[PDB]
Amino acid sequence: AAGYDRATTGYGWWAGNARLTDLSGQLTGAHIAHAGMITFWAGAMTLFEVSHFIPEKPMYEQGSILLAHLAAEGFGVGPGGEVISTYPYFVIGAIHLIASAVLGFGGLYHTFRGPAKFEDYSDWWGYDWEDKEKMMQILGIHLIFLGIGALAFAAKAMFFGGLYDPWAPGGGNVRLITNPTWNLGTFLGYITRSPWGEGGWIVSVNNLEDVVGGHLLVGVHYIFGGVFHILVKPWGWVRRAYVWSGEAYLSYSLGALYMCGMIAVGYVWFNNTVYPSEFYGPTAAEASQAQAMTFLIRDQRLGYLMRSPSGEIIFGGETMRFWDFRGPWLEPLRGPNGLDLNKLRNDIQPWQARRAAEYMTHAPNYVSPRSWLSTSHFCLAFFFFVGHIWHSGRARAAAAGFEKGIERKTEYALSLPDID
Amino acid sequence: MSVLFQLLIAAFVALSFAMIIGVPVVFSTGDASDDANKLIWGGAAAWVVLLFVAALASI
Amino acid sequence: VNDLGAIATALFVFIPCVFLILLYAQTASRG
Amino acid sequence: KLPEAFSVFSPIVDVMPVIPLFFLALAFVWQAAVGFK
Amino acid sequence: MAILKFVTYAWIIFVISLFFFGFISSDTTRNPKA
Amino acid sequence: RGWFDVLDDWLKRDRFVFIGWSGILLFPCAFLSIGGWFTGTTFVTSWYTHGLASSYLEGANFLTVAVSTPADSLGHSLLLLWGPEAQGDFTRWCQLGGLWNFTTLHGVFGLIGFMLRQFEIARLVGVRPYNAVAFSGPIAVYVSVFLMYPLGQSSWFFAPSWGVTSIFRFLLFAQGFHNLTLNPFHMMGVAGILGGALLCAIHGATVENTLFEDETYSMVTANRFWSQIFGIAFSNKRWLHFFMLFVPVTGLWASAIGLVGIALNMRAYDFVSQEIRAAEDPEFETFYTKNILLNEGLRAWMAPQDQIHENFIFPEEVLPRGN
Amino acid sequence: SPAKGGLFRTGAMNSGDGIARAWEGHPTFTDSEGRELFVRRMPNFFETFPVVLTDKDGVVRAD
Amino acid sequence: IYTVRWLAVHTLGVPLVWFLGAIASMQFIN
Amino acid sequence: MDVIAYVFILACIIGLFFFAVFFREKPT
Amino acid sequence: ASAWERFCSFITSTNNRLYIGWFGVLMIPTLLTAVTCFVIAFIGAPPVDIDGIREPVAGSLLYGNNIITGAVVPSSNAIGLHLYPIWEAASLDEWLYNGGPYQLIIFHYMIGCICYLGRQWEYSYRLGMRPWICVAYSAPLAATYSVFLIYPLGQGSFSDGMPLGISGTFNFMFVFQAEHNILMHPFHMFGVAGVLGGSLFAAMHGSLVSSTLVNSRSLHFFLGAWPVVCIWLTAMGISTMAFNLNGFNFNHSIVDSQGNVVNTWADVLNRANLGFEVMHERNA
Amino acid sequence: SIRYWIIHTITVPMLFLAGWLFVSTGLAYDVFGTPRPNEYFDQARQGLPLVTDRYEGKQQIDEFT
Amino acid sequence: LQLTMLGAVVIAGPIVVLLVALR
Ligand code: CL7
Ligand SMILES: CC1=CCCC(C)(C)[C@H]1/C=C/C(C)=C/C=C/C(C)=C/C=C/C=C(C)/C=C/C=C(C)/C=C/C1=C(C)CCCC1(C)C
Ligand SMILES: CC1=CCCC(C)(C)[C@H]1/C=C/C(C)=C/C=C/C(C)=C/C=C/C=C(C)/C=C/C=C(C)/C=C/C1=C(C)CCCC1(C)C
Ligand SMILES: CC1=CCCC(C)(C)[C@H]1\C=C/C(C)=C/C=C/C(C)=C/C=C/C=C(C)/C=C/C=C(C)/C=C/C1=C(C)CCCC1(C)C
Ligand SMILES: [Fe+2]
Repeated sequence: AAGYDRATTGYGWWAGNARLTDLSGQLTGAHIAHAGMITFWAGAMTLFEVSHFIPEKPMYEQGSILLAHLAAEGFGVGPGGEVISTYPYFVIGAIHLIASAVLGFGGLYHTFRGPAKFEDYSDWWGYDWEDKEKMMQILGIHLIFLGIGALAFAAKAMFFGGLYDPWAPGGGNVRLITNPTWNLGTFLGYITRSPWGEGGWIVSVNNLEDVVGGHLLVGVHYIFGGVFHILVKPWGWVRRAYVWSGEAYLSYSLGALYMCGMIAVGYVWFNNTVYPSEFYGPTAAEASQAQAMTFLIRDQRLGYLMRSPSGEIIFGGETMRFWDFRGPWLEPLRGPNGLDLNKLRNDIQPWQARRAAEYMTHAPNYVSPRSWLSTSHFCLAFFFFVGHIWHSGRARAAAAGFEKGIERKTEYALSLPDID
Repeated sequence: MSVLFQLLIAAFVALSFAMIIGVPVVFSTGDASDDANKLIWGGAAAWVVLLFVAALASI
Repeated sequence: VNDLGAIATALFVFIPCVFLILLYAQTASRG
Repeated sequence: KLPEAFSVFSPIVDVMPVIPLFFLALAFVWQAAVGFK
Repeated sequence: MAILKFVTYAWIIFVISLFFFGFISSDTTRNPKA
Repeated sequence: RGWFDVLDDWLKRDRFVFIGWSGILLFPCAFLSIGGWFTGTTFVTSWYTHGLASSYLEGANFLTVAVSTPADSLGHSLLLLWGPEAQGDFTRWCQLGGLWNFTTLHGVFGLIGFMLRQFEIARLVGVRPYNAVAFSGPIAVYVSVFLMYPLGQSSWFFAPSWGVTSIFRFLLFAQGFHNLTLNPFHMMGVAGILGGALLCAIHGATVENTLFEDETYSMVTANRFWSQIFGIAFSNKRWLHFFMLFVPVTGLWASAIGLVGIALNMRAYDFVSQEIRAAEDPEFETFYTKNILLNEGLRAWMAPQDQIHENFIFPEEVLPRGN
Repeated sequence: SPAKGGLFRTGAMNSGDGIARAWEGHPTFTDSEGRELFVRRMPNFFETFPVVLTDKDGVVRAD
Repeated sequence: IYTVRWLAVHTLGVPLVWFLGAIASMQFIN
Repeated sequence: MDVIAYVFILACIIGLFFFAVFFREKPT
Repeated sequence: ASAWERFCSFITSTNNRLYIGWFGVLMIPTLLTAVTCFVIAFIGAPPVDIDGIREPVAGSLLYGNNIITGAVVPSSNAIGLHLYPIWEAASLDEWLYNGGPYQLIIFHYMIGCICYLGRQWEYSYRLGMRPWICVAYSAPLAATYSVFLIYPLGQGSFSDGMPLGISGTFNFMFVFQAEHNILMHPFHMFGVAGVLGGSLFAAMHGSLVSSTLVNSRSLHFFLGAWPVVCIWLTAMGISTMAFNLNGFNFNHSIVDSQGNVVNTWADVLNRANLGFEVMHERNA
Repeated sequence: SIRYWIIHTITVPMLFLAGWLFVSTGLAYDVFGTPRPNEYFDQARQGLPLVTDRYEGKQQIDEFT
Repeated sequence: LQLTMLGAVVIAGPIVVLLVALR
């Protein structure tokens, strides 16, 4: 073999993949194989969780996370967060396993059998990193695919079964969204909402109409942006404000992924709408408020609230930190200024009173799916931030030329005027 | 045909494992390509056909 | 608090400080 | 629980999730074969 | 208060814009080797 | 050439490891200390001294095995295998906690042997023995914690039992009863250790990032970088490395003096003006006062079981709570 | 006791609990039933102790 | 053949192996 | 008056930082 | 020599006494704001209702405290994660009473820290050296973001954040131990190993170099890498504990054959945690 | 090489079994005084056997035994 | 019970390595 050793590449075995920078075919094979890995994991974990599923216990008590994602989309669920049959989960897992098989075959084929460098075979598939137009077009194509995917999710929510809306009457129910939001004022109010406790940036969405409309809007934009990238050149200032190499593009992707990971943690930890509490269990706010309300129920049966800093009616104790929390089982007992005591006196329907205790027990011995997802993806996001810094610095230095060390005889610091 | 279905899936697993072992060796080393290429592509084709057959044989 | 607390703190601040400043001054005067 | 047709293959699925880890380990085994050149 | 809020917002916007336009102003030509 | 010269040359001869004269003290003592710990964790239990199950036979975990300290009634008896306590009976020696004394004393002599060994090696190679002076810090910590502290207390029972969770118990006990975190010497120790880690990290990163494209790194670039980024920088290499040596050792010595102080209950437990001012009015509340309350709670909730020999009986009424 | 001091509690002991002048005499405690109980003495370790008057037989009576 | 290294290796390994066996035996105790 | 002692020591530290930054003898 | 170009050449210039750079453009105002507010609120600032219970807790120098016991109290429990800008406050005295200065300080300080990391990278670039000092600096950055930002987010309010004071830090440590048993979490054990081993390796390296000076490159690489990796791990451990994913728990593990329970050291540790916790939790 | 393999094969498993039997045959409990799982308490002897005297500790344990 | 399939996969991997390793 040639080019698979340190001498012929300069990279130690522990940096072996670096050798793939300019071998287009094998690099593509590696990407395809890795995608196969991801989808294989998806299918295998789905099948595992189905094989260990137990219909009586809740998903969050049972300890399944890939199943809860499908349950949110409503595949084989019923009103009040009840499964009807675990068959569609098996269907999805099997499809993913088969797709993984195909992708792995393609990855092996390009890794070993197929052409090593597509530039030799053709020119549409032969690309060099420092070709700005080619990279623009590839980015555009993949953007178009993402847009089709987002529109597909919206189409499912509108025509094919819909989503499990947990704001349907009498507990959650699988619904088909028919009135998507499209007012641009709503979209701007969502974007320019404060990320702080003063609302929530995008994590504060609470109705499914906004979710479906947002996916519609983003899919349209992704398709349009992909077309734009295919059809135009990078502007001069754009050409002068970036670094054009493989590692630089990798660093940009890493930064984007770090941002997305943090936002996903925020979603899974603060959102009870697009992550229904019926499946992932109660959020920390929901758990605290349910505990407070259940204690209040018991104390009103045997014969505690307070004023907010703005003066509304809220619960008392530590739970005051969750004074603004909104929930499906708690929303009916609302009022113009906080939950009225009179409402709590005689408006507690049985299912809400059952949900309160059921959530009080399962406060995130027992670890909620929210805890697993939040911790894992916070750690992943942090490490991807570190990777973004590493690769961005390396890209900037390598483009400049001083990546492999300072030059002994032309050292730049030796020429600067002493500051003292 | 339930037992038929189970036997079919068992054969599918057998073929899939055989392809798992064979494919890296066939693809990486094209020294015996004359029969190896036929072997590997025929295994892939049989894999596809068996999957499609099982698709209906489920119902 | 201790009436001698302030005095102890002041002397702790001062004595090593004047020692060090004296050493540096009689160093810097010399070439 | 698996579809009653597929239940026979229950043990196999039990080892599916941890398969990706092996791939990573496999790399070093590969780098073990070539002797880390 | 209103003056303080306006001044803070103006300052934040100004500094952010300075940062952005600085980093787009071809700061890939500031390295020594260039 | 008498027998002594033959023995000396034989000791100094090159092997896989270097023995030297120091080895005669180090290797047997180190080996015995390690073996004592392994035996104490594997087989001997502390059911009779602390009323605990701290051995694998008992079914403990790696994080819960411990060579627990002798009983309280023995005071500071050396617990020789042939002493008035054991009287030659191995089983009673183990049950009474003699393995703790065995391990700790042989550890002391192993540390002494190691310092002597570093002296000897530096003498052979012919370089300044800064390594021995550096190692002087760990010996200070060891002597202060495992010997001087239990010697200033009622018994060996208050020494740190060789383990993991036992050491954690020692840390929490020290906070509860001596309020160690508020001790200034422990603060200097913490600053020394954290500064040593900081120095290691930034020195490594700097040397890696000012490497010449072939000592071996651009001291001029490093100096300018740190001067214009942080404000100050080392312009001297010898000073840089002596400082790296000096900081953690000094932290260890300061902490050692802090630990010998608390061995005599000469502890900085409270600030008088704060206690007076809290006595005058009950509204005055600061973080130090709440730390005091936490110490009261930890003492009350840990004493009945930690010091089981004292037969403490505190009812639910006297146990401090946040009501 | 020399094990009840502090590192920065300065001066003579009489600057502490003050100077003694007279011994109030040995006290004895009795409860409603007339049983004679005793107060457990604070060991050297504790900066504060929970006051517990216990029966001589080892049963806590009052506190 | 009784080199000092032989002594060292055996003084380590012998009790090590014995204790490994003992711990294994404890693992199968109910 | 303790506040004065603390604040004076702190101000001396800040002055030391100023002099150590802008008035160090030039390395050479 | 466009005015904009002249400005850029001024800021991105290696002839200032302290490098500014574009990241420093954000670093300087935020750090100055944080320092100024910290000094002001540490010398004199009203008591803060930390528990959100109309009962205050003082932490300033002019209100009685000294350096060891003084602190800047975290924002009130009632605020939660709400930003509390001055202009969003009912009255200045009230705004102090709820703990706004803590929020001001920590937010400006965190922004300044991340911009300081960026500035480190930028100057490493401007001088022509490999740009990985910032990667090493990212570890203590992660630790601060853990105690000040991520832990309150997981806990729902900034009242659970770390106080800005010497004794406040210890109070935070003890409450954290009580509620999460951090000692028996493996990541904190990695962090302890990291700091102690970093000091060990620093002492060894310094002694060796200063003794003989009267792949070797991999030595300095390992020096740089070890404590940084361990600090990353322990920061991640704190972050995980911010989402109620607590450490190990071996209480009530060994039981007598008939059915009794025999104590182990873990039970003593749990009882100490119990004491710390029951002294916490004012009511229930 | 080869020669020592015979010796180690003959010996090492014998040592392993030596430790195994030392635990299994209950000898360790006698050697180290470690209580059997039923010896922690009798059916009601739930009091703890804690030594209260330095001078006659071994005999006091013999009473506790 | 389940160690059979896990062992089968453990055989499957390095065997795939070895068959290439022979040539
Ligand atoms: C942690 C920071 C980090 C991130 C997140 C990151 N990289 Mg790198 N990275 C690359 C791609 C990459 C991609 C596609 C990518 C995003 O998907 C990332 N990276 C991301 C390649 C281009 C290039 C070559 C990489 C290469 O050739 O090989 C990678 C090397 C190794 C040893 C992989 C083994 C992984 C470690 C054992 C970690 C173990 C984690 C654990 C298993 C998780 C499960 C828990 C377990 C306990 C059960 C690269 C490098 C490299 C480094 C370094 C230091 C990094 N990185 C760092 C990162 C090169 O030297 C090096 C470099 O550039 O030298 C020139
Ligand atoms: C879809 C969805 C579902 C739920 C409902 C909801 C309404 C929330 C809906 C959301 C719709 C939303 C929020 C749409 C809006 C998305 C927005 C505003 C995304 C904006 C992201 C901002 C970004 C990248 C910033 C990019 C700036 C960058 C890179 C830096 C650029 C430059 C600098 C300074 C350095 C060098 C490189 C360059 C180019 C010169
Ligand atoms: C290493 C590690 C990290 C990665 C995972 C992995 C599982 C591999 C893990 C390894 C775990 C395992 C199984 C470790 C096994 C460790 C053990 C028990 C080593 C023990 C060796 C035993 C020794 C010396 C005992 C020596 C005993 C001596 C002298 C006795 C001294 C005596 C005493 C105590 C009383 C008086 C009489 C006498 C004879 C003087
Ligand atoms: C590697 C290593 C680590 C440290 C360095 C050291 C030198 C010590 C070296 C030493 C020893 C070690 C740990 C070796 C590890 C070897 C291993 C576990 C190799 C295993 C690789 C496993 C692989 C591919 C499995 C791929 C499975 C696939 C596709 C899918 C299979 C299938 C699925 C799941 C659907 C059903 C049918 C079937 C066929 C079961
Ligand atoms: Fe060095």
